[PDB]
Amino acid sequence: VGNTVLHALVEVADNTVDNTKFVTSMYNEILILGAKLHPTLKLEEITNRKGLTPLALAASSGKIGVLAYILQREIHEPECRHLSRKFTEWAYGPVHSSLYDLSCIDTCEKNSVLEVIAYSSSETPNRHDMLLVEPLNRLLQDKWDRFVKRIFYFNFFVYCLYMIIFTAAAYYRPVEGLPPYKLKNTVGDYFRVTGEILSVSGGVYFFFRGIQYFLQRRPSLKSLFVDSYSEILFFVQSLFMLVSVVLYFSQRKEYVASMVFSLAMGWTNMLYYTRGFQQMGIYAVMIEKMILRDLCRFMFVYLVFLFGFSTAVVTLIEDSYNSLYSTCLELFKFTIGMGDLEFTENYDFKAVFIILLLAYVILTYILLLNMLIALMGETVNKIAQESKNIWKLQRAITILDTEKSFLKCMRKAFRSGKLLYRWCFRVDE
Amino acid sequence: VGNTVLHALVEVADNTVDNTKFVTSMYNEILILGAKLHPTLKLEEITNRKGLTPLALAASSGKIGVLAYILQREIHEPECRHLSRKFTEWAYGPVHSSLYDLSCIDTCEKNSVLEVIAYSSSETPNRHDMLLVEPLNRLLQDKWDRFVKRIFYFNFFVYCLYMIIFTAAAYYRPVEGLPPYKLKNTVGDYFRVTGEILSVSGGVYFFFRGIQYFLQRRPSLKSLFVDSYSEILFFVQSLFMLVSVVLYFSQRKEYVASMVFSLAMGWTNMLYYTRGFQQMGIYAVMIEKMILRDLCRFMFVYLVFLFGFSTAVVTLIEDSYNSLYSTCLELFKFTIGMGDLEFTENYDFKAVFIILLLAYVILTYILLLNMLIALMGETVNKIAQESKNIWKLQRAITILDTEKSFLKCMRKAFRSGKLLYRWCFRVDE
Amino acid sequence: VGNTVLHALVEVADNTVDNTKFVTSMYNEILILGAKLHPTLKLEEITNRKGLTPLALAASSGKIGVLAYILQREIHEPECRHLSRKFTEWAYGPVHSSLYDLSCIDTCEKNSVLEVIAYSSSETPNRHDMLLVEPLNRLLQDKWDRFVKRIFYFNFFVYCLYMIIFTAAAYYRPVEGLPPYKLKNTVGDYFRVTGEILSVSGGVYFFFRGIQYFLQRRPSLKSLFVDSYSEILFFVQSLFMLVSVVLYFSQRKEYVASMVFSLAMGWTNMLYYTRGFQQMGIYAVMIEKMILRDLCRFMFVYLVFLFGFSTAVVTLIEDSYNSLYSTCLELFKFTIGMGDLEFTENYDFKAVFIILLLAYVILTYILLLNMLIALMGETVNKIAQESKNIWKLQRAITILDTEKSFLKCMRKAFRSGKLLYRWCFRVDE
Amino acid sequence: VGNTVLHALVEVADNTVDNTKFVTSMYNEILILGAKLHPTLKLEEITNRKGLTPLALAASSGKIGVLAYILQREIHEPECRHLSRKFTEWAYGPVHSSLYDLSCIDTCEKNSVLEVIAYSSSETPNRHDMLLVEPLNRLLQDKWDRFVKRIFYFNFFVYCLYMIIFTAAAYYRPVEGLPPYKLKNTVGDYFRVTGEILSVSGGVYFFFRGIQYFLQRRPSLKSLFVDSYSEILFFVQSLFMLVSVVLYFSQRKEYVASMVFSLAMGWTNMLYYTRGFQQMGIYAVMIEKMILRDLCRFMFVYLVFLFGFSTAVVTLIEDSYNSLYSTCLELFKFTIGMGDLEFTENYDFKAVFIILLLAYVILTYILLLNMLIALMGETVNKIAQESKNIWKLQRAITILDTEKSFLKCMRKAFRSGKLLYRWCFRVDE
Ligand SMILES: C=C(C)[C@]12C[C@@H](C)[C@@]34O[C@](Cc5ccccc5)(O[C@@H]1[C@@H]3C=C(COC(=O)Cc1ccc(O)c(OC)c1)C[C@]1(O)C(=O)C(C)=C[C@@H]41)O2
Ligand SMILES: C=C(C)[C@]12C[C@@H](C)[C@@]34O[C@](Cc5ccccc5)(O[C@@H]1[C@@H]3C=C(COC(=O)Cc1ccc(O)c(OC)c1)C[C@]1(O)C(=O)C(C)=C[C@@H]41)O2
Ligand SMILES: C=C(C)[C@]12C[C@@H](C)[C@@]34O[C@](Cc5ccccc5)(O[C@@H]1[C@@H]3C=C(COC(=O)Cc1ccc(O)c(OC)c1)C[C@]1(O)C(=O)C(C)=C[C@@H]41)O2
Ligand SMILES: C=C(C)[C@]12C[C@@H](C)[C@@]34O[C@](Cc5ccccc5)(O[C@@H]1[C@@H]3C=C(COC(=O)Cc1ccc(O)c(OC)c1)C[C@]1(O)C(=O)C(C)=C[C@@H]41)O2
Repeated sequence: VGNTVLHALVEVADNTVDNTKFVTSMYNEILILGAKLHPTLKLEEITNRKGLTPLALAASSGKIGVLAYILQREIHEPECRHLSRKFTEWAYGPVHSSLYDLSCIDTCEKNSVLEVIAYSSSETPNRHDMLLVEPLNRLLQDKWDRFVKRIFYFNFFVYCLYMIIFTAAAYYRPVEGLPPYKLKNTVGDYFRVTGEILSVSGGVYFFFRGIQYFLQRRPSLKSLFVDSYSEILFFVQSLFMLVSVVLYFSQRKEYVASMVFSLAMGWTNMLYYTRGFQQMGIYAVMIEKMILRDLCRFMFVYLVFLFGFSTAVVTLIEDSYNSLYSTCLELFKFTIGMGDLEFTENYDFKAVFIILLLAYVILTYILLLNMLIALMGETVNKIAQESKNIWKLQRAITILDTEKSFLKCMRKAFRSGKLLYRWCFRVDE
Repeated sequence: VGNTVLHALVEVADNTVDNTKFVTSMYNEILILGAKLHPTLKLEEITNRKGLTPLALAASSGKIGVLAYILQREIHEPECRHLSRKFTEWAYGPVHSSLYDLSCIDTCEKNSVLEVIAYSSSETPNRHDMLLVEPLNRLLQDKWDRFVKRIFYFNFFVYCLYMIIFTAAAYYRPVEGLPPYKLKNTVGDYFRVTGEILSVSGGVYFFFRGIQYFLQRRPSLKSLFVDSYSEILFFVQSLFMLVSVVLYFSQRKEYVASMVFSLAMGWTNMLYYTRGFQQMGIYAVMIEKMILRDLCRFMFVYLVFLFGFSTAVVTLIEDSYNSLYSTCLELFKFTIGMGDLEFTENYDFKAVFIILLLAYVILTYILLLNMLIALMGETVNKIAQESKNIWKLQRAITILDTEKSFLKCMRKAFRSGKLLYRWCFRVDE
Repeated sequence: VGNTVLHALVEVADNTVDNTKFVTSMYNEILILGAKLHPTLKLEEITNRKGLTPLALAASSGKIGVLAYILQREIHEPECRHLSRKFTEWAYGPVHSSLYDLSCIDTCEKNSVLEVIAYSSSETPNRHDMLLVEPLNRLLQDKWDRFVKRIFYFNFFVYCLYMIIFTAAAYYRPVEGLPPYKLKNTVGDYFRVTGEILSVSGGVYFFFRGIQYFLQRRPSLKSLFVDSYSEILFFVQSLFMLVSVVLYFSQRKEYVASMVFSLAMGWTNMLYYTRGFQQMGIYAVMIEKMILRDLCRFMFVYLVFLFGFSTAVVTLIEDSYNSLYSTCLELFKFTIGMGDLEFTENYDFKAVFIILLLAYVILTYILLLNMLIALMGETVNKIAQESKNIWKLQRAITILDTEKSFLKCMRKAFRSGKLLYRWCFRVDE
Repeated sequence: VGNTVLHALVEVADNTVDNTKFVTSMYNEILILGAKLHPTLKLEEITNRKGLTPLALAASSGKIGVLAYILQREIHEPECRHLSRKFTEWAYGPVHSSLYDLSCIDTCEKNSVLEVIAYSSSETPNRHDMLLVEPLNRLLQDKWDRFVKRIFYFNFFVYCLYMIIFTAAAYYRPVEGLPPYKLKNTVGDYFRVTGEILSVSGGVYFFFRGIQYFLQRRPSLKSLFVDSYSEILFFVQSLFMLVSVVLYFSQRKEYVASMVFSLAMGWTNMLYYTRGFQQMGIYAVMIEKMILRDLCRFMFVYLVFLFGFSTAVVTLIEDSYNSLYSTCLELFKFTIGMGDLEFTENYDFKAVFIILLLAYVILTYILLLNMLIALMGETVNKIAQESKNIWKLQRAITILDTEKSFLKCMRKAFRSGKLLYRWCFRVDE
């Protein structure tokens, strides 16, 4: 297959206890023997065919036990010490000054651990808990507090400012016919056009960030939304903004129709930032999961009921209200507690009409919505814990993005290590 | 009783571990003895008085342990090999190439394992997990993908086309008094009457499918709905369609009153197809259970409250609204969040009227509905797993129906097996 | 203390396994020894000052271990056989034909087992599962099917007929001032007054049944409602009916105000019968437990919010709506999804008014009601099983009432046993 | 660090079983040894640097094992038993007449056990369960019944009377312009102004109680609300009352705006007293927890959606409704089941407007609210058991407040102990 044994050791694991201990054993034996035989050449550096070291492979596939072992390897023996992943400085009883190597964790130049674990395919079974392995959890916490937190809040703040400017520009849009509109020398219009230009500028910036994202990642349609959800939403916002520009200069009023959707998305995309706050990000996570997972089925069923009874009632009535659309709305309104239940007298067979509406109300307003709540009930009872960590996963994503951009034309964003050397990082735990 | 010991061995099981091992033991003993004593005569063909082999008995009664043994039984000894149910071709470490016999599994011509599991009496305790026994799950998956998936989607699509034609025909029904109506030479009317003819044709087809179903199955009233729910709904749709035809030619306007229910049912019956999709079928299954199991109790209680307080308020008022029906609606509207709570002034004892309505609102709008939700809460926490499998059963039903119909006057729809020879099926697992 | 050893042996138990085995051991030893010493006199007949045998004491206090022992105790030794509670006739493998004595289990003349269980004080910890002890479950099932089922359905049916007559009489009440009203010789008047007479007759009958109930039971206020809930409701219906009679002849229109509550109460009392049907009685039990347990806390809190903010808003407005009652209703309507949220313009400080209403809406409509749902969620997840046994308890109550009344001036409601003898009852299980 | 070994022994625990036994062992051994070596000097009196004895330290930090031991520590060795915490008077079989010392439990003059538990920093992991340790539970129950219960009901009653007077005064406020208002010699004015004076007096009293509370406690902002919630609410009510006074004499009508919030605050603060009633205080606890914990996240998300789509729709429409506020209300009304869903025709692109509203309704009305319920569902399933103790904890707070105030210039609120002596307290258990 073109891979070394150490990768196959990764492939054969399954995160069970017996399996974990056995794979630990094989790692131990092969690493010590290889050290004794080829002390010049290091094995764990050697990549598989896809350019991943065994560490990154365990990270990529969700093999938490192997990964935990490899990150937690101390070698303190003659002629083997150089292969250690951690050491201990201070051997106090309750607390240890542990010291970890960061090789191929942030700097790998092919695929680092945070890269492969963070940007895995979403099938990776353990990406939620896998960051709780001590050195990674510690690094993300350190990077968060140290420099990324402030930049993230700045990004959130500037997004808020962008949205305030966009909202202000949109709300005070000119009302004349036939865009584009002449800038009047009054300062109010100067601010308006400035706001519009900044609004579009934000649109273009998000557009290009989205393109860079999809070009780098090349996600597939079958999993375009399971991952990459936020980026799609920002990208789509920008798409609507740009369409609004095109219509705005194409002498179409319809640009408003585009802008407002962008504006609506422009605001709701703020929830992207609430992700990464454990206290307040759970709603954004759960809205993502519900829309992607759960809305499709409920809304197919609901639309079957709405449409079926809608066409029943519109068939029944004859003569206002005679359109399928109007009756679709009138029957929708039962869902929002404003259904009139005798909204037309222009029809025949009152008993039929009322029986239909009562059947509709019982079927949706009572039966369907409660089953939605029932399913969500069992599910959330099962998956609150998984959302509570996918918060952390998105925080890791935020940190990786933050390091990638950094906007100084330099690489002085290192984490730690001031003592002889492979970028040691110290945890007192 | 008229049975052999092989069936009684099935009857004695109860799917407990000690019981399972013991029944396996007795099977092993009699298999070896039967081989050595009557090598010319096959055991498992031997039917009980009802023409059921021991395999189909273990399947029919829900005896998952015995079935799981029998389908997964390899005999590799001298003078006993011929009694094996499966063999192993490739003894690779993680995966095996097992080869299974399909004798009386899909082709029996009396009753097969899939037939007796899928069309069990619905008391069968383990019909949900019973298909998880490897060879059955593999057969259904294979035949689903291989032939039945496309035909099912075609059936769903044609049902969608039928429903679109029916809906279009119904919506554009003529408004002239006194049906039936003369065809006008304009093409719109030609399409209309063509749509009507196709609509009725679909009605007749579903009518006759339902009759064939009930004639073949002969279900009882006490369990007519617990099983066979979908077929009843399709049949009832067709019944309404036919009644609409009769009225349509009986010079009655009331055909509309019938057609719409068929129309309302026709669209709603689309959820039938949504069964068999693991994701999207969760709701349709639940609406089957919730209506059959849970609507009766809630609606008796609810109608007791609605009707009792309805009689109270209609008694109280005197003079518009004086009818029991109108007050029944006005008090229903509290259930849909549109109760006015002072909907009449033509009455006496304002304090009594308001106390009645407040008692009604608290009793239903707050207490009864929330208690429904509480009950469903416990239940769904307990039965999400059972729906998650009954998905599989509906998929099996779809497959068995598909094999039964097949509409070519030929039997070349087999799954597999071409080499020495009882329809060998390979599972690489 | 004035009781024998066996009562203390009952008292010392606590339904733990070690305790259960020990107490059964002491029972065994003392019963055999007492038989050897005093073969003339039986210990287990010996009553406390309260006239309770050790069996009825174990039953009364909720002691499953002792009770299950005593009811299921076979003694087949020389000079000890005579004190057995059950014997085994047919020792078939899977089923036994057991034969049980019913002495002091239905006929005691002081306090039988079904009496002390069904009419326990509701503190009895295990009355729910206590009927699952084989011979009691079997007795209640047999008595249910044999004669009590039909009588109960007849009782339910006659209550339905009474309620229909009452409802019909009330709905068609005369509308003229100053009751009572002279009848016209027309048949409508005769049916109305006949309906009224039967209505009152049902009222009086329920009144006297309630008095008989409370006189026999002598409940206390602190637990008047925790038990005896249904009897209180029937009694109160009757009280309202009688008050309606008094006002009806006291030349006051206000009799209507009374009648309707008895009418509404009357109809809702039908839920009493739904208890005893496992399929449909769960809602009646749930509503009983919810109203007694859970309505008080929610409605105090809710009324605090409704009243507090209601006083705030009525204070704020000045000038229609200026009364505290009207604003109480207007703020109630938010609870039923019909709150207008700008229902008055006759006030000052729109910002204050709206902030108040929004705070009110968030606090009740979104926050309080969902909290009710959350509490009930945890509770029902814990107590569905206990409701599922309160069904059994009310079944026992129904049967005991049925046997008590019986309305023939004879006692020939016995079930089985004709041969040498203490009312032998046979169970195949 | 300036502490003796006993405080460290307290610190090192973690309430695990092995830890519990080990720490009990070391503490026990060293205490006996020290008693043998320095019989003149008492150790447990020895405070840490913060002035806490080891008992109060174990109490302060949430250490159940250590505290349970120390409260339940009996020493029966020569020359050591004088340092026991309990003795046993009567060694009856099921119950013991235990006798406990209360030194530094209610009287310490630095920090007593009830002080450090009740007024812990709210991080203390077991404060809710800690009072279930027998002698404390007994102390609080005894003090509750003996004198505190009546005083608590009295102060609750007086708070109710204050609120009734305040409400009456506010409701009948004068309606002239320009406060303050001259009193007419009629009695109605005198009762009104008397009510106002008492209203303000209650305001001032609560103001000063709140100041005394915060001065004594010195809470921090980061945990001002996690603890001390009720006191903050009472204090804020008083602040609003005082602001109302200032405006009332500052010749501003706006005093009404302040008073009503105090009024709405005041009535709502009545829920404070439901805490400490297990039957009815659960809702106050759950509302505290919801508002502090859960409202912030939901309302940020909800306001993002409401505001985002509000800006969308208000942008879209042009011409009544053109303001952002009005559209914010119109879209809020969907949340309360009164959304009109076609509330304006003064706009363009009906399709866009309706799609926006439908997206808004689905996103909030169906999607956001139901998942608030889902999240709470998991939470309450996990935390009803902890609120069920937070009740008792607040009862402890009530008792400590009661003992602190006592308003007689005497200390005659002791429990028992009159013979040789450290306030012996008897528990018969
Ligand atoms: C591509 C995704 C699936 C999406 C994009 C648009 C069309 C969207 O419709 C949806 C489908 C939809 C349509 C109508 C109602 C509900 C959902 O949901 C989101 C998407 C749905 C959202 C809600 O999703 C969120 O913003 C929450 C969120 C959670 C976590 C995140 O990381 C996040 O990043 C932006 C956003 C709001 C809309 O963008 C919106 O405001 C409009 C008018 C339509 C919603 O498609
Ligand atoms: C025989 C069954 C029990 C049924 C047949 C009719 C009368 C039906 O009323 C019910 C009872 C009912 C009446 C009024 C409101 C709710 C339920 O539910 C279904 C039946 C109820 C349905 C909803 O249940 C379904 O059809 C969904 C479904 C789920 C799974 C399936 O396999 C399926 O196969 C078609 C259908 C819709 C109605 O057919 C409909 O649209 C009208 C106007 C009445 C509904 O009876
Ligand atoms: C004595 C009980 C507690 C009760 C008696 C009356 C006043 C009652 O108000 C209650 C309190 C109440 C008032 C207003 C709204 C809800 C509850 O609930 C019942 C009682 C509440 C009921 C609902 O409870 C039931 O009847 C269901 C029930 C369940 C199990 C049963 O065994 C049962 O026996 C009849 C009845 C309906 C009312 O009788 C009714 O219809 C009117 C107008 C008031 C209701 O008091
Ligand atoms: C400081 C707290 C957090 C609080 C103080 C005021 C502003 C309050 O708004 C809140 C926030 C708020 C605002 C609007 C709607 C909901 C919540 O909730 C309470 C506070 C919220 C309450 C409801 O919370 C409670 O008081 C119940 C309660 C539970 C336990 C207690 O020990 C308790 O002691 C008083 C009170 C009602 C208000 O006081 C009220 O009536 C008005 C008009 C605003 C509510 O802030």
